Amino acid sequence: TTALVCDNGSGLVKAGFAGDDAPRAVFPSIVGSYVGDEAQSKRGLTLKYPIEHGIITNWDDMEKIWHHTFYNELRVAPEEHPTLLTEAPLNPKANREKMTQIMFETFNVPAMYVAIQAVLSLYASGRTTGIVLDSGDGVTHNVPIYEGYALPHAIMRLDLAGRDLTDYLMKILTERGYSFVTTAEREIVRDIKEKLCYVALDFENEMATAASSSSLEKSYELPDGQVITIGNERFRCPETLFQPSFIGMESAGIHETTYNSIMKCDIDIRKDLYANNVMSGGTTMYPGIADRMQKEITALAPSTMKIKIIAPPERKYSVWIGGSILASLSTFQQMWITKQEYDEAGPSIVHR
Amino acid sequence: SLHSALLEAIHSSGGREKLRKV
Ligand SMILES: Nc1ncnc2c1ncn2[C@@H]1O[C@H](COP(=O)(O)OP(=O)(O)OP(=O)(O)O)[C@@H](O)[C@H]1O
Ligand SMILES: [Ca+2]
Ligand SMILES: [Ca+2]
Ligand SMILES: [Ca+2]
Repeated sequence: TTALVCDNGSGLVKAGFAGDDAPRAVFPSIVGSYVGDEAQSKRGLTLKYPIEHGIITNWDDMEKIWHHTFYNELRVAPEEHPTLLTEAPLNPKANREKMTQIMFETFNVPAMYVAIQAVLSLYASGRTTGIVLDSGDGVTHNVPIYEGYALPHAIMRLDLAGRDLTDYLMKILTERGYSFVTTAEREIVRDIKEKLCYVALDFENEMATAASSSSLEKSYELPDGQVITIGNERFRCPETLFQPSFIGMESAGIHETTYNSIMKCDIDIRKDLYANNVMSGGTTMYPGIADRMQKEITALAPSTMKIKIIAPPERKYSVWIGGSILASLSTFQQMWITKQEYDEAGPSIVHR
Repeated sequence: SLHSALLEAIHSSGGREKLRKV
């Protein structure tokens, strides 16, 4: 009896077996019906994302994603495997119940559990108190956590994440005459972003370096032989995280949302939050982002405050890894919701 | 308590290095 961990994101499903060090299955959270990699290759049906900004919004398509996960990706019988799922911070109660109902009634799992994504990322770093910045394809959150409890008044949601950065790179690539328009082309630009982009330690100074020579330029070649060369676009793209005005958003940037979130917590915990800033999710992978965040938070915090940013190399899968850890601890085993409990009490048991 | 045992296990889990290599 081996537990499964399924971490459902706006852009990517990460799934696998509890006890493994990484998800074996990672695929696009897309329904075209076709699911995942199948759907993109056969773009031609239309593509829908059943999770928007971290929240499940299309339950029929979400069910196809879970089915594809169990049967085609992991090749398991779900009725034999306790299953740990993940949810966004502030996921409405109704959504949690419906996830529980689908798992027990449609997939017949013997047991299940739903954990908050940011909390899992904190656990993966060995911590039970800290503040997580979780930034994926569709949403970014700041989640302060006290001994495993996400502090609900201090959680911040920011609708600025990887897909917005990809779209912004598509826009600014036109300055050099390049044209990427198609959804297929968006996938190309996504990969360019991932390969060439970085966070400047100081933006204004980096802009000056980029204007004064070509030393910051890098190139990416498409299969047809087109060479895409960019300079300041490399760091302007993720700068958006720190300056959302780049894409017409009024919001504060991620450094400030981190600070604001800490400031909505009791003063007596702020020290431990400042010293345990954990970075999670694919959009935190930009080289230089940890050092920039350290600098920005330092500029916002009390002058004597010890500031520490933890950015693990595995952080594209930290949520998933935290679930894998949690689900295989002997001390967690009594916390599964069992099919017997669901059978007697129904969906609302999940809030227990 | 229940939670202190889980919390302690999380602190001493050793992270991904103690999980199975895929
Ligand atoms: N090396 C990288 N550099 C920049 N961005 C990256 C890198 N690797 C992955 N990403 C981005 O991370 C995103 C996917 O991350 P992740 O799987 O954490 O998000 P998700 O869980 O699908 O979405 P969300 O948490 O917003 O619901 C994509 O936008 C992807 O382009
Ligand atoms: Ca996610
Ligand atoms: Ca206090
Ligand atoms: Ca090992």
